[PDB]
Amino acid sequence: TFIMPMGVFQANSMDRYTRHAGDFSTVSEQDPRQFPPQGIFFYNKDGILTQLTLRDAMGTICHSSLLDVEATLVALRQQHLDRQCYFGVYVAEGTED
Amino acid sequence: ITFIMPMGVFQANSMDRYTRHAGDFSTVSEQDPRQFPPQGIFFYNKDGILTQLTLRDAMGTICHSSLLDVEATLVALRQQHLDRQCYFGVYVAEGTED
Amino acid sequence: FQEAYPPLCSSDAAMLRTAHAGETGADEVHLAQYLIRDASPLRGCLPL
Amino acid sequence: FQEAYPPLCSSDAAMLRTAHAGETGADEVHLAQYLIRDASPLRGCLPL
Amino acid sequence: QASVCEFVAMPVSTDLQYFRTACNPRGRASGMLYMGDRDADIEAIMFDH
Amino acid sequence: TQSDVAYTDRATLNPWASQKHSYGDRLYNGTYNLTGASPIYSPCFKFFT
Repeated sequence: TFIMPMGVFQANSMDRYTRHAGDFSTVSEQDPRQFPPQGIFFYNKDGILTQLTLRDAMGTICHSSLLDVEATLVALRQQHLDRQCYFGVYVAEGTED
Repeated sequence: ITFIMPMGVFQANSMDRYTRHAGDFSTVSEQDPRQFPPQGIFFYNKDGILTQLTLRDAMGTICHSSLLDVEATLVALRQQHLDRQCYFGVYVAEGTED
Repeated sequence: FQEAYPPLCSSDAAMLRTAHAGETGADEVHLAQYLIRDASPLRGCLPL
Repeated sequence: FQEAYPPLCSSDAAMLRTAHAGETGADEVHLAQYLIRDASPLRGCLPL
Repeated sequence: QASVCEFVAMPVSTDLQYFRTACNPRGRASGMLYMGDRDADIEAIMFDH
Repeated sequence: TQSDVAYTDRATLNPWASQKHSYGDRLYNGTYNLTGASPIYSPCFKFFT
């Protein structure tokens, strides 16, 4: 195992830091070089890159057949919560008021 | 052994407005968090790759009891004659029938 | 042994290629586009 | 009796990491923060 | 030859010193090594607490 | 409809000189023999035939 992360942009705003200068921004006036990361130009054996940018959406996330809610909460009808409660709960049908 | 340790410390003697190689923690504009206090405490544990200690705990901690403290400490230094000092003013009163 | 560490990595418009071939220039952050450096088998494999 | 040992620091270690592991940060300081350092025993073992 | 990927949706902003500390995905202990301080409850270390 | 066998990320870098009857193939492939009468050696003839 080595294990490769690929998606976020940190919503920092903590650790600004740096190594290079004023040699640099892009061409004109205002200074946004603030790209975080999208998917991946990567090499191969002997000369050649290929790209794990992503471009079929198409690995995992959303998936459905956790269309499946009787067994795990077969670790949620035999152990026990903390009570939340009973005027804790109200929007319904009338009483001639 | 023991050592001691820290949170951000400050200098006093106003003698350090110098510079060596630079365009600084500064943008197109002026003064959000940079002329300001450092950060704090973090660390760097076993074998090569450093660690945080930013903002979370001293509350199991100094709601503490032995600080309001008055029996035995002052007790252990009772009996002298207290060094040159009188009122400046401390007594009190109730009107002045005037 | 149950784990996996992160690499001597590279490739931005700001940080992709070899021009240099060995161990290059050496930034270690700037804002929010990254690179990554080694933690495993070889302090010295990949020469182009 | 009375006196003291230490290692090498940086607090905005936004004076800590760019690419070396050796002899890197020694001029005490970068903007407004606190950049402690280094004088208990072992210099240069065990790369980072 | 062949290869196969195991991603699990990792984090925007508290930490890049565990992106600095490194590892197996899985994340905090289940495993096998140090044993003994009591054994047979094979249900409650990575299945309870 | 299938792979670029070299750089398996896309079908082909340029879609103008890689299909069955694209411009590049109609211009240099030896089977069609478009440049037969030209006495000048074509350096990319071996890459297309």
